[PDB]
Amino acid sequence: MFVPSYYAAARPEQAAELVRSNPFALVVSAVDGVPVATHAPVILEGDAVEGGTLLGHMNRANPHWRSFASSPDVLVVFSGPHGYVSPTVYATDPAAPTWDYAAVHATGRVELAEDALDVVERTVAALEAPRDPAWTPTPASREYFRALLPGVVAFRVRVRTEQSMFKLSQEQPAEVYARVREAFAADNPGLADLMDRSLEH
Amino acid sequence: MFVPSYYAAARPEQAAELVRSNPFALVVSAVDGVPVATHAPVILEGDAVEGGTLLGHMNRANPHWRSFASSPDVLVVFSGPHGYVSPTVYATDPAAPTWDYAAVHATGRVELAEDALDVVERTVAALEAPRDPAWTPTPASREYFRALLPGVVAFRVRVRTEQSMFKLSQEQPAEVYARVREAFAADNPGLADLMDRSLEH
Ligand code: HEM
Ligand code: HEM
Ligand SMILES: N[C@@H](CCCNO)C(=O)O
Ligand SMILES: N[C@@H](CCCNO)C(=O)O
Repeated sequence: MFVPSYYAAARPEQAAELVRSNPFALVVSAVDGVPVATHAPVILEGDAVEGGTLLGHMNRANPHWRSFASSPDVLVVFSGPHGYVSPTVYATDPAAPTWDYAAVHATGRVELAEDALDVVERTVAALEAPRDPAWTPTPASREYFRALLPGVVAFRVRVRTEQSMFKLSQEQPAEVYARVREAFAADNPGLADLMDRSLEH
Repeated sequence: MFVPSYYAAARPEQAAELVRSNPFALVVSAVDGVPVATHAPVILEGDAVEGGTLLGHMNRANPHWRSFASSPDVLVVFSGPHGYVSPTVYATDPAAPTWDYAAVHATGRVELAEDALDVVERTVAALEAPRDPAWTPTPASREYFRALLPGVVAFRVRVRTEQSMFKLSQEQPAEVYARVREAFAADNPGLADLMDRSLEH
């Protein structure tokens, strides 16, 4: 990922906020020069992405994790709100379309996690916390988690580098930008909200 | 990506449909064992993903494409609708949460495309076609496209292998499945629609 200057994060906490808000990530390895990717829920431990630790799990039947045992470098992609930007919205000419989005790419060394029950229980807690009502596992469900453990593989990534893209129409003049934000306010409020926070500081 | 049997596509056209419907893709290379990824619009040429050709573009200032000149194998990830599945919706116990999603992973040999204007013009046509009204470039905008060309790099992927995941609650018993579909019908109609099509044949 390349980040033009005008799409860079305005604050270092913006990257961590995106990661926490969008835990359904893409975990990517380079198995002997061939990229392999798994979609998996991944949570953040720490205040910042760079230097932080990511925790996730996948299916034991998914052979991807067997590439982790050597502890190679992996890439974890977190994707926030996104949406196609049509020049119909710009109301200007000439023009070209684009796609608006935010994402965090975290790269670091993967390792298998022995404490898989802790990882999955922390993932439940993180993903249910913003819901009302939130689901709390019954004691029977916690026993079910224990029974499921032989079929899961948990892992940690120690993040060496972080890059963040906030591609949110900052390349447009102010009158056009306002039109884009108004259009997403109806069609994609999560993206409009992200545009608003990107202008902060 | 690993695809359990009950999440496999029911029809071979399902993968192509997802690709056409979700052109904002992730292009992934293995630059000397390190995964690198760029978010870019990618369109499909052909009736099937496997054996088909993908066409995309990226920023020339993005150094990712300089890894393509040797024509390595790349992975292109197309992501359809997705959403967190809370056990609150299941109304059963014991239970564990999951994430529902659909995706197509296309792997093949990348090559730079000299015909960049054709690629970007076909991308405009594909992404505007489902809109009403659709944006058609003015002659002035087509000249603007020509003026932008030195700053863009277009590329082709010849897809050798395709895998498709339709992880859409098929592991749940029928009464629970019905509850999931009803909940997404309100919260995420694109995902509910995908659940409906997954049961076809
Ligand atoms: C918010 C909570 C959770 C989410 C979003 C989630 C999501 C997922 C996803 C997307 C996969 C597929 C990974 C792959 O393709 O390799 C998976 C696999 C798996 N997870 Fe979770 N999971 C959650 C909680 C749990 C818990 C609490 C356990 C308890 C041990 C668990 C155990 C498993 C197992 C055994 C598998 C592999 C087989 C299966 O799909 O049932 N997960 N999970
Ligand atoms: C549906 C139509 C289009 C979409 C969704 C789209 C989207 C994008 C995206 C996401 C990028 C950033 C890629 C990266 O990070 O490396 C990009 C870059 C670029 N694209 Fe497009 N594009 C479209 C049409 C066009 C057209 C018609 C042209 C005309 C030549 C063009 C020229 C460029 C150029 C010059 C760049 C790099 C600098 C810039 O961002 O302006 N694109 N495009
Ligand atoms: N940044 C230029 C060209 C964008 C082409 N890719 O989206 C514009 O906004 O007109
Ligand atoms: N497939 C099991 C466990 C799912 C855990 N990961 O989502 C269930 O649906 O209960």
